[PDB]
Amino acid sequence: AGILFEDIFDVKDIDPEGKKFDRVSRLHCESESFKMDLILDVNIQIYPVDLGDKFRLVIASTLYEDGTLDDGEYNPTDDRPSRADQFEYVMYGKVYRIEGDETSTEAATRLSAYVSYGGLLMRLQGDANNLHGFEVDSRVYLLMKKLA
Amino acid sequence: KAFEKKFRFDYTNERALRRTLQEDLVKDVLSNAHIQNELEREFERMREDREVLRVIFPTGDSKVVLPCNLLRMIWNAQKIFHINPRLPSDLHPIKVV
Amino acid sequence: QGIEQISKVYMHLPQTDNKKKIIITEDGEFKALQEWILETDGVSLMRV
Amino acid sequence: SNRPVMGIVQDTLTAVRKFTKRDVFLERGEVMNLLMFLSTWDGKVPQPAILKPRPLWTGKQIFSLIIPGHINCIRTHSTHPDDEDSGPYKHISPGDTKVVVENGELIMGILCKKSLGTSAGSLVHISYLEMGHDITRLFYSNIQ
Repeated sequence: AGILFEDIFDVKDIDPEGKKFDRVSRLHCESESFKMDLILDVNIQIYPVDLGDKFRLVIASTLYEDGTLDDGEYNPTDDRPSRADQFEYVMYGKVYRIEGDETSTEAATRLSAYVSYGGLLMRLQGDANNLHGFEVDSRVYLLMKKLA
Repeated sequence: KAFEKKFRFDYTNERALRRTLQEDLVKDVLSNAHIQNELEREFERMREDREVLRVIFPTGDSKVVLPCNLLRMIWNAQKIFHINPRLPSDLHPIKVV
Repeated sequence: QGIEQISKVYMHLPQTDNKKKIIITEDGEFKALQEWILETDGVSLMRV
Repeated sequence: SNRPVMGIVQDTLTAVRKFTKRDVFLERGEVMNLLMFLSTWDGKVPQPAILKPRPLWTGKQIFSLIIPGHINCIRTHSTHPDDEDSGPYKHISPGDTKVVVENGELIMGILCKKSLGTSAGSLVHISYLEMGHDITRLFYSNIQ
């Protein structure tokens, strides 16, 4: 499978700070199941998103749904079955930071994982249990699909 | 107070030592007092160097020009060796000193 | 009264750290006291 | 002044600022055309930052290819607000105004005079101090 995280998120804000970039919008979202906060930069020009929209989000280490590493190289000719076919918005990025509420002694109950999808930033914050699959400097795919 | 809290090695806190170092290193640090004496000497000479820096820069300007960028070199080492900042390390304090 | 060769004397409080008086407090922090420093349009260093 | 004497200049500097803006997306043909001008390219086309609905690469990705070796650098764009570093979005800049080059890859921030200029601590200065004069030359040429 190689799915580090999966949930359904509901859009709460589209640009609380303001529309800083024309083709990129910062969605502030919440997940009902795991109660995870999400901040995500999305290319609204090709994938428009509106307030109150619900979407399934999947953060996976690979797209081949067989455990095979993607190698991080573009390969459009590949015909291997891919989990990206089921989803509408696919991004490839690198997790570059993992913050936590851990003190000098106690572990982290809450974790915040930061991913950079070629400049489009994502911040998945919530319970440390749900974010145990995130390791810094690890390539990761983000998969989004609107739900009616 | 901040200098002591940030630079004085704390070999008394077993929980913190477990969080930072591996179990064998924690045992070595806690068990024998020779390593503790070495760490205390390290902090003492650092305090002396702190007074020397106070004399050298009465204005308190911490910006200085030096040959090697230790912070960037540490960052380079972390990236090169894939140092995970979450797991406990296997770097032993007397080795550091 | 006064010293020769000194025409005018200006008294003012410095708003820059360099001219401020930096001391080390009991806690060990650097505190930049605002003190009265006066300059002159003439030079008599020994007498001043 | 222990800082680079030559840096990126008028057209290249303005265009790299625009290029490194967050919302720059390059199609496949544009990406290949730009890659044709990389003397140091390894020949491997990077995975696009966006794969669907269409494959799109970012100016940050292309500049990450431009950046030599695995240098690490932290800078701030000229329009960086001072309160962001104290705000809750310190490590996720709303304005993409914090430059973080990690492992030779530009992961966030807008490059400008502060990052590619003659100022000490610049990306080019770190490139010179890490990779050497030849690799920094290739860097200046590839950016331009």
